[PDB]
Amino acid sequence: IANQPVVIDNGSGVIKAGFAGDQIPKYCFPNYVGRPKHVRVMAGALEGDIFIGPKAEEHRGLLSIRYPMEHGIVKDWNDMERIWQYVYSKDQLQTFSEEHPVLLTEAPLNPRKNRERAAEVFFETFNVPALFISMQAVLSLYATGRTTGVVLDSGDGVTHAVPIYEGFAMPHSIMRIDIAGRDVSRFLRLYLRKEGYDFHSSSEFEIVKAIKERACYLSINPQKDETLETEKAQYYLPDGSTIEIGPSRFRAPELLFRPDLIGEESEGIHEVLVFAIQKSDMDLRRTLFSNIVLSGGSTLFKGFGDRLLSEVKKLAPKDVKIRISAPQERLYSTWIGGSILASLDTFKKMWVSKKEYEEDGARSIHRKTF
Amino acid sequence: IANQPVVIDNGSGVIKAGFAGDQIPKYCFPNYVGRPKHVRVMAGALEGDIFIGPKAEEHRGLLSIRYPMEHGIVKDWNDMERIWQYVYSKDQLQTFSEEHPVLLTEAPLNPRKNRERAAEVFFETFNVPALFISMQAVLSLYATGRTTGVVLDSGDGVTHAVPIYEGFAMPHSIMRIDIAGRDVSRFLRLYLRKEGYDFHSSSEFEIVKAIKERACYLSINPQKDETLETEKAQYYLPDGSTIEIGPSRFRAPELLFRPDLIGEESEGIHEVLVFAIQKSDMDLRRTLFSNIVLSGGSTLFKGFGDRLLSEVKKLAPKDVKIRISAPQERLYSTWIGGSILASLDTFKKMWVSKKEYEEDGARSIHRKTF
Amino acid sequence: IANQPVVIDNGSGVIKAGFAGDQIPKYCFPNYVGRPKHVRVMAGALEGDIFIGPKAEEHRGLLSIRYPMEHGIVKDWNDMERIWQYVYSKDQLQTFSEEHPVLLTEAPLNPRKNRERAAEVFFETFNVPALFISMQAVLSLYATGRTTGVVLDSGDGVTHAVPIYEGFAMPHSIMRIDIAGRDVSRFLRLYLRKEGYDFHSSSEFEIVKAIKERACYLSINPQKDETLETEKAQYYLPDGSTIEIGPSRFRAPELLFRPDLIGEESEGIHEVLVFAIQKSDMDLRRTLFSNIVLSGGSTLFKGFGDRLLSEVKKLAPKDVKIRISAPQERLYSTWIGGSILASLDTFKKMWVSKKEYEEDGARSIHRKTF
Amino acid sequence: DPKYADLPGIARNEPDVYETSDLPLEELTSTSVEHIIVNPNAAYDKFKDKRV
Ligand SMILES: Nc1ncnc2c1ncn2[C@@H]1O[C@H](COP(=O)(O)OP(=O)(O)O)[C@@H](O)[C@H]1O
Ligand SMILES: Nc1ncnc2c1ncn2[C@@H]1O[C@H](COP(=O)(O)OP(=O)(O)O)[C@@H](O)[C@H]1O
Ligand SMILES: Nc1ncnc2c1ncn2[C@@H]1O[C@H](COP(=O)(O)OP(=O)(O)O)[C@@H](O)[C@H]1O
Repeated sequence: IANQPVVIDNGSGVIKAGFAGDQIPKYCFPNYVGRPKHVRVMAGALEGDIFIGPKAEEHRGLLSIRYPMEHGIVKDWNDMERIWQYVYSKDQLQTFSEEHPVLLTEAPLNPRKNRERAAEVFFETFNVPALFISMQAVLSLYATGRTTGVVLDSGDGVTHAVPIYEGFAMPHSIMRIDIAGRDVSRFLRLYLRKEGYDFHSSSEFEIVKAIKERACYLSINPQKDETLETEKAQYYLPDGSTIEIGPSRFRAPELLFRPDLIGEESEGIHEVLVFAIQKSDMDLRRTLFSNIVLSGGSTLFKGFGDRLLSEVKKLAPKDVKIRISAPQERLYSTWIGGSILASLDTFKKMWVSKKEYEEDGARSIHRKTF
Repeated sequence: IANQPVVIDNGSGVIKAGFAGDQIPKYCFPNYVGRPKHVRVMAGALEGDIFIGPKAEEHRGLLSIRYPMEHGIVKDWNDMERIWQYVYSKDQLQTFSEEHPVLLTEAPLNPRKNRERAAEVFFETFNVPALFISMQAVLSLYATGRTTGVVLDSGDGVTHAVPIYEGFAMPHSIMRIDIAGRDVSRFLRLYLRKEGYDFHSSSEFEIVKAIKERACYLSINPQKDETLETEKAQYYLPDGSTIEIGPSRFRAPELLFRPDLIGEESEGIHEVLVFAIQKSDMDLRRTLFSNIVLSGGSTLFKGFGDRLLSEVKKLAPKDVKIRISAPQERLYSTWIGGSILASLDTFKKMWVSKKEYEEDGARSIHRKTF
Repeated sequence: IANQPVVIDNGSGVIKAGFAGDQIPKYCFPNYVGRPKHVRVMAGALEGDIFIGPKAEEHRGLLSIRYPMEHGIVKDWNDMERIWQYVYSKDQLQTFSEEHPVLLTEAPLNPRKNRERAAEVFFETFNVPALFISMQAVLSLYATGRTTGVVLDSGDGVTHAVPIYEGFAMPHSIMRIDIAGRDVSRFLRLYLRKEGYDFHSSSEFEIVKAIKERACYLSINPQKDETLETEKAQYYLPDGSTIEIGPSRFRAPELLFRPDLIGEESEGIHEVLVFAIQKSDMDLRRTLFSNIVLSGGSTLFKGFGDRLLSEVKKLAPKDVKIRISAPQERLYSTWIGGSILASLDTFKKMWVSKKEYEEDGARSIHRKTF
Repeated sequence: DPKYADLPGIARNEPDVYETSDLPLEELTSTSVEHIIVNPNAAYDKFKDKRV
């Protein structure tokens, strides 16, 4: 039993899912569980106590948002189960959890328990015929045509760099920091508090995200705009208020390039990529510097390509050609790659059957992790 | 040439003052502005149209009290000019602002406009020779004489925690919520309105504050005590009547540990302390859980720290010694520490001189924030 | 001038110092320069702002940690100068760096620039009258009183093996691989990130080192335990928390015997010893296999010698008597032997005086070092 | 309380500090290594006059 496998991009910021073979993900709703805050008095009000996706995006003010997944690691399994049930619901897919194979992506270097419990959910609550867990790097290469490259994705929760050369991944060169879009939004919130605009509710946190996506850019230099103390561009709120920002629409996204601002010694996104390339073999440097792929929604900031180029250019050895392929589907690259992989027939050999898991368990998943 | 500096300790509800090198803040008065409500008719009435200080308390029923500093952010600069002039008036200090340095105190994570406008006030209206805006946690550590500690203060309008280990502050583990004494007073006003007592007048809010400061305690088990219909203790008035408070004398201070009662989703005071410690390093947690120092006015409720110990035990890891050290000078700890800080020798170089402000401007005070 | 010489025993992870004649190195401290991360506020806090020694161990969390010597090669000369000054400071030796000859130690096959610059430091900054750089194998042999025997040591950064037959060092029979305890700690951190316990801070890495030094054992059967299930023994962090290590507690020290886990074509410690013996003559292999003196820090794992005898018997020819001796204080073997050697009478001719360095320079060091 | 009685809100009748209950290598002994005693004095007595 199988017909058009269900590709699921289990991303901590937005979950993208659809069937295999689909050129575009049909359902991309955010990854949060919306529960109400205000008591229902009037009969005939909204129904249910769990709002997911399109409903929890229109009635946002009424809700309190609880992100299930944080930094690519599930916290409340109940919430993820409900989101997956929402995916198979009538408003999203109208399918059963027993008639289609499931390709669910995962960030690299996640703990084993995520793989175990994810398969337990998909094999116990859902009676999925076939489950395959992948990497969120290979899929971007699939959806971009290339087979050799450095996948530098920056989702909403975890950024990493995976150097893949001619279809071979070099796992020891994988660098991974847990500082992405969430931290940028949260740090933007702290900058608004320093600029006098507080936000504390969970429903207003998405307004901070809205500010980030609609008004944040990246300066090519960290000090040519720092002491300049530029203009204060206004930005309207959903009610009709007014927010002028100034030194936060560029100071907040520099958290990716230097996480010392958040008070955490780590490496910046540029050091993540450069260290992932330098940890690889001596002969493979030029091909990895000329094949850099971007993915993830955090790689959509204005001036992000120029900053990434200049930082790598400072860290790479002289005269090495640095090409950064930046497709227009950075949000859906991993999903499109999933739709490609599940549309092949080698995927049939790559998944895990139900009886395979029943006779073995978690061991079968760690066996076919790559 | 320099003189004995003035420690103008701010506050959202009470503004303390006094010269450096002292041991008791000799001039304390509430931070509110009172102007007459009624019509002056007789010849020989009170004169001034603005009453600040003990005179305002002497004629509460004649003045429309209004606080100009809400949640640590100055909302009325003109009223603050009047208040600071009253500090330098012939009733509290009898000195000139041109002959003394100022040690102003601010809550952490305040908007930059407060610091900049405070600079313009103390350097354009008052021709102060030198100003130094400091924090409030460090000052309480100076007052207690310690070097390490988690200062958990709770002013009239801002509760915050700043973990400091061996004289080093961690600017990323600072929690700050705008839910404190004034908001608990407003919540108690709401419960007295639910019990059958009106207190809609702003001058009557002081009576509500007196009720809070005199007949309110923190129950250890909240709902277990809520089910038991207490004796309904009777409290007097500045009128001579009698009010039966009842159950609204223990669940009114529960707002500090449960911000859900005000309908605002945020953390509790215990969660502020625990999260401020957990957001710090790993090797710095036993010492921070040990040295827990309280401050602020709102930490004077009956059984405050006892419930704090219970909640901290519910959140701290197992078998860790906790010492909530609450001195008897919790109200004036920040002023005592300001006297100790300004009475040192390095304070001469800690401030910002008037010439420095004339040269740079706001940039100078922004550089010396800590 | 020839006073009690100073026997400085370098180490990539734990330095060892002390005068010549002491049976135990009285002044031992880790080899890392710690400097604070957080902003200092309270005047009268810790001073110097560059912590080296026990102060760096007492306030680990407060400061950042960066090692100046990696794989026996000094990467930052400024930090090593500060460390050597700390060795001569008021907290370790309280003596002048000019009234004593210095006996330094180095791992074999190190680059010549380290020897050059190290003697440049000890003869230019410190005005030492005589320096004598030497290996570690010879010193451990002076400590054990023997004159023969292959010396195998697994320090924090260098795992080498130098065979000596009655005082005749065979330079071409020396095997050295840079796969040691620091890399085992790093591989352990990688497995913990694969567990969920993601330690990532620099000052947090010492906790991983403590876990390695405490809850780690080497199973005799490699794949039998490497593929089965664990028991998940719990461990207490300094936070007061609890960590379930599990399967990584035995797979983390396996790196020493098979560097394929980290992705590096090299040899295990057993292959290092076997090849270092086999590279010698044919009339010495019996005496070398019958005399193996272990030393070095990482040769303290539970179940280490067992696996060495198993691997060596699989590699060495049959019916060959294999013995493995080791000293009691394995961590201070080389230093003790250095104290013995420096306390002799031939040491007057063994060193390199200051006038010798002024005449020739680096060439004299390279000549008299062998 | 020498100078801490004059202030209006200094709280008393409550304890100051709120505490909680104050309550309280093997490879050297293995079998595959013939562990040796170092004894630096004996080694110095051995290498006392062996000149170079
Ligand atoms: N146009 C944009 N510009 C900048 N950032 C964006 C934009 N659109 C989305 N983002 C950020 O990127 C995130 C997109 O999530 P994504 O990168 O897909 O996370 P994941 O890969 O885990 O699904 C959003 O949460 C938001 O933080
Ligand atoms: N004895 C008391 N018991 C309980 N609450 C008190 C007491 N005294 C003051 N408060 C509360 O503390 C507030 C004053 O705290 P304070 O430390 O002055 O704040 P700030 O310094 O920020 O102005 C008052 O508004 C009152 O609500
Ligand atoms: N009980 C233990 N188990 C495993 N390793 C240990 C143990 N105790 C110490 N070590 C290791 O010993 C090392 C110290 O070796 P060291 O004597 O510094 O070598 P060197 O002096 O050549 O640097 C540390 O890196 C630590 O990893």
